[PDB]
Formats: sequence, structure tokens, C-alpha cells
Amino acid sequence: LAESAFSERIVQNLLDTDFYKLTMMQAVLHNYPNAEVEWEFRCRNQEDLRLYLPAIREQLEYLAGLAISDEQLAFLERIPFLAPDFIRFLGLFRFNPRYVQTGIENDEFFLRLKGPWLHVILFEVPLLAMISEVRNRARYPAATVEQARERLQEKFDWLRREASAEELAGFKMADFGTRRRFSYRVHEAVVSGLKEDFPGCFVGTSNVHLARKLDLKPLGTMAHEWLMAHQQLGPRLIDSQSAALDCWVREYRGLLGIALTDCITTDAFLRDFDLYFAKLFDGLRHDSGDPLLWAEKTIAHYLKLGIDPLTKTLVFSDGLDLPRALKIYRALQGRINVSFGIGTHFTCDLPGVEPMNIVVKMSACNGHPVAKISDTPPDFIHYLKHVFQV
Repeated sequence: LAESAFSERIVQNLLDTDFYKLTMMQAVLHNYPNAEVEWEFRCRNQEDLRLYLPAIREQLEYLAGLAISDEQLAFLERIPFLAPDFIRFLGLFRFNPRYVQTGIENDEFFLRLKGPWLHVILFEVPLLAMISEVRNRARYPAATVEQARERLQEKFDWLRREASAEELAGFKMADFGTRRRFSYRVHEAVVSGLKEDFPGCFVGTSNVHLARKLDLKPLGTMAHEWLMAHQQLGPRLIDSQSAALDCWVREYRGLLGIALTDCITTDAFLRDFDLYFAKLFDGLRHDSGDPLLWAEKTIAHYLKLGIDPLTKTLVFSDGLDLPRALKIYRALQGRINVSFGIGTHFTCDLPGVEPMNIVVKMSACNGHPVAKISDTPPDFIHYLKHVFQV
């Protein structure tokens, strides 16, 4: 009698994705329209996904059928930093199944992407959310929305019965859980729950569709992808990170100013985050390594540049849950502005269910390798570490 956890469609529409995929896509149209890239799906637990191939391919056809509706495109059009040439491009966009290769090799499911960066960028999120939900529809067919709201309420109660109203008035939280959500329906329920009953300050969602549907602010910084691609787009490897930031700021003139620091290592990023960049960007996002040590480094760097930390913002989104996020807030509140982003621990928290450990990582750009090192533990990676001093 309970509401089933699965809706009719898995990927709702062209808006059912993370916002920063669109902002980045626009940056590509305007700056590297003809660049080519390669991506490859990867399951880190070596979970046997072979039986999902049929359904996956079936969803692939569905994706190719998607065309943005006029109401959807108009929603985007109302966003001031989205240019008319880009809006028209989205109006004509269609997923090209020819840029996708899926099947089984070594008795293992595989999925690879190869094509113009402009046309393949939109595959990333939907593919993950889709593979996640087809697995869950097979692994947990009886799953219900009810079960989701339940665990959500438990966590909300914990927060209320833990943090003062004074702390909660400053606890900024966002949803970033599209990619590994249990299902679209669960994701929608979770986000509605956040909007209506989050003890702290719910600031928005990265999911554009839900942002339109629920009337929330679409959120999204920049992705590693942007920083990684620049390793082959033109400048010296050692200048790739600064070139990526430079192009971003030149594209958005100060808007969407939150930069990732771990494409290489936070130390390496900081050595090149000079006054020019420090003034332009409103803040940084933590995605790997210890969050508090990371904060000490970023805050210390601002101080030496003569920048008042309290005028900047630090965004934490490394596999956070409410407890871990609250601890960071309590530790740093008062020293620098902070906000948080929670993903799978929000959109895929069902009793007895374990989120899929999958990713679609960029592997090359214009026929050559690109890589991410991060603060967490071929010859390209060796030279890359070398020029950046590991």
C-alpha cells in the first residue's frame, strides 16, 4: 500500500542533471567548441553489473529520444548568465548514441564515451543516476518512498536534538545527490523534505529539474573535469590549473566563483592561487583529504595574501553526512564563511541498501591523457606529479 520508490521514468528530462554541467558546457561552447574528450565508467567494488546491460542500453535509447521542452528551456533562459547562443544550442541538442560504447569484456560490464567535449559532457550525471536506479530496481524492487522519508526524519530529528537554533540558523546545506541517488522519486522526495523540514538552512539543489519543479536555487561550482581538460587543451602542464581558472573567470567575469583545489593537490593549487585569483573567486570547495587541515591551509593562504577570510567562503562536499558536516561548521564558524553539500548520504539512504560505488571519469582530452591526483591516497601521472612537485 506504500508509495513505490520508483517512478515511470528514470532520467526525467534534459534538466534532470547537475547545474554545473550546464555552466561548464557553456564554457566549452564559447572557449573550446571543437575539443574532444574520452570518459570511462568504473565500478569500484567490482559489483557484477553484467545483468543490467540490457536495461542500460534500453535507457540509452531513451536518452537519445530526449529533446528539451519549451518550458524547460525557458526556465534556463531566464538565468542571466546563460547566453542566447548557448540556449539555442540546448534547444537543438540531442544525445548521440554513437559517442557511447557499452558491453561486456573480461566478464565485466563496461561503458566508454568518446566524442566532442561539447556533446558528451551531458552524458555524465544522467548515466550514473540511471545505472544506479536500474540496479536498485533490480536489487530492491519492493523499496518504497516511505522508507526514504523515514531515515530522513530520523536524521532531521538528530540534527534538531543536537544543534541549537542559533547554530541551525547558520548551517547552510545543499543537495548534490543526483548521480548516485537511489531513484528519481526518492531524490525528489528527499529534496522536498529538505525544502520543507530541514532544521538548518536549505540553500538549494544542484539538480536543475528539481530546482525548477520545487522552485529552488540551482547550485553548482566547477568540476574537476574543467581543470583536468586544460592539461591537454594548450598550456604547459604546470600552467594548466591556472589556465583553467583564468578561462573560467574570463567566461563568467566573477560569477560562479567557487574553485576546486584538489585536481592536483591543495598545496600545489595554493602556490598558484595568487592575489589575482584570490580576489576574483568568492571561495573554495573541499573534495578530498581532511577537511579541517584543508581549511587551515586555505585560511592561512588568504591571510598571507592580506585577504580577510571572513569575506570568503569554503564549501565542503566530500562524502558528508549531517554529523560530519556539523562538526566542520562548529569548528570553522566564526573564522570563515562555510556552506555544505551532501550527496548520496541524502539521496540514497534506504534501510538495508548500499549505494553503488560507480563513476564516469574523464580519461583523455584531444587524444592525450589527463588525470586527477587529489589530496587522498602511466608515465603521464609521473611527469604531472613531477612538474607540480608531486
